[PDB]
Amino acid sequence: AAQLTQSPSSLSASVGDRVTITCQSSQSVYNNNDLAWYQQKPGKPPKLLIYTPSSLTSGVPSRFSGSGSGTDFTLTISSLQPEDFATYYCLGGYDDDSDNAFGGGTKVEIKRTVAAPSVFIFPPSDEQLKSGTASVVCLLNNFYPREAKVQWKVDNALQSGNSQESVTEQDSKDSTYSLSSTLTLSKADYEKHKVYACEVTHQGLSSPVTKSFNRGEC
Amino acid sequence: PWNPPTFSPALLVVTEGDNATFTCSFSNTSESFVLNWYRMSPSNQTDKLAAFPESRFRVTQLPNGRDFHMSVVRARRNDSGTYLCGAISLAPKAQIKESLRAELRV
Amino acid sequence: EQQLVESGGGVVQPGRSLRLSCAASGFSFSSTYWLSWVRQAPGKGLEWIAAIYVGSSGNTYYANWAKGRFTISKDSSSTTVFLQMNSLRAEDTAVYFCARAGGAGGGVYTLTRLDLWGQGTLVTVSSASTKGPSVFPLAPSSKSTSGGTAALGCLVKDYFPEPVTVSWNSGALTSGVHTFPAVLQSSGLYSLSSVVTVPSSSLGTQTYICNVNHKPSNTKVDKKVEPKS
Repeated sequence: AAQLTQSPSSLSASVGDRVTITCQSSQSVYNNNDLAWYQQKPGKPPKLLIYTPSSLTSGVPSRFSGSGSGTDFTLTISSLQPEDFATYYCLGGYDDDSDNAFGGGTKVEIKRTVAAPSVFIFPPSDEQLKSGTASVVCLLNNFYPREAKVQWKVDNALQSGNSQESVTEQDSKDSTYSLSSTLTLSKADYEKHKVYACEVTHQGLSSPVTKSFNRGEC
Repeated sequence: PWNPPTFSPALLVVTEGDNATFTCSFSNTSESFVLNWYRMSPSNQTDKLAAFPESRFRVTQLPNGRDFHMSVVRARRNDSGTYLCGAISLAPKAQIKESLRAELRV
Repeated sequence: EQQLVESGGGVVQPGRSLRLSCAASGFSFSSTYWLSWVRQAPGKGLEWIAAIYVGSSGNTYYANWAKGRFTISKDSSSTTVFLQMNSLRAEDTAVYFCARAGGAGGGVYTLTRLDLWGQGTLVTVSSASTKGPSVFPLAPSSKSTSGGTAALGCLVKDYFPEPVTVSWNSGALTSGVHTFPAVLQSSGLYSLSSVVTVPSSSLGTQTYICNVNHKPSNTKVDKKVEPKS
């Protein structure tokens, strides 16, 4: 049994920066260097970058290099380019190929200035309300970094288990994120209560911000 | 620690029409493997000529177990060039290890 | 001209089996090559499953966790490799890639040298049945506008399976569009959101329609998104 640990899980850097991604194995890889690194972009298959046991004559620009022998390996990008933002994976081979495995991956994203989210709230549509279900959505826009905490409150009761969220990739013009959170209730429960609140915690806010509406008020 | 096979000698000089014999040595490790004989072309591409598990290019195993004769039967002047062998292991570990290259002159 | 193409993905019900195919082009399976299956669940990492030596001997190699639940096999005569997947469970939903290792001239080759990949095929393990989405407007209001920009969008709720495509104004509106990854709800149906930011002064002068396409259900919806009274 071999376990392959990759660090960090994600990092942020600017073009020109040097980045190191490390990969550590429970046991020595085969012949101390059966280890490769892969680059993957969204929706695309992974691409081989480094094959340690016989360094490729492929089109890796000089800025990519691998080092390490036995159990600890490093991928270095000495001068990070725009086309390098992607997720990187190590892959280890072992005396028994049945142990071969990928590391969990390292996402390299674009660093920018901290930016607090703009928060917007949308009550359920009147179309959906005719259907017996109520979805209220909270939109977080233009923020950095990615870590953000969305808490739904219904009549100041804090909700758990009836909401879901998902996050965009970094915005192509300003490298910020956007976040969409959906609180879903029965029509009956939605019409029992009045104050629908979306409370947002983020580094760029000195204290949490709340957007809310009263159903039936507009 | 990779221990690739050897391709003996670095240079064969022969005359046209003559038997030319390289000798590829894959030490021990004779339980599940395939041995390929390659020639490089101008464009640095690898062309298979024969393989040990298998008529101008013959590969024959030696009593040794570890040594293999890789020989061109009717030498020519366009048969001339650069060659190597590749050891494909299937167990215990999946592997290909290629020899260093050698030259045929004729 | 060398290529790998995966097929056989689709919706499969939990506890059943599925056979996937990897069709190779541009090369023959006699020797120096292994084909591998690698998978990736939505939003997660790569995971190696198994490999087969193409060529007479046909040796197989299986990840420890996959042994006894996956079966890999080959057909040299149509340069195709197969992955048999048994007792399918929900966590097996993923994109399945086949990848090749080996060749000649590279000096050293192992199963970690995967230098040729297909685009992958999506397998969803689920007992839900095909359903087109409900498209609801996210109307722009004073609570969605700030500093000259207004946010509006479409909620594409309760569809199965993936994928769905969204566009705005039949494709004329592209800047400011943010379509979010779908979420899998406890009902077994998916839901996603698509929002666009637009000038505040355009509302009431410019109409906005999101165009939702869900091909598995042959659903096509144009939903006009306008401010509410």
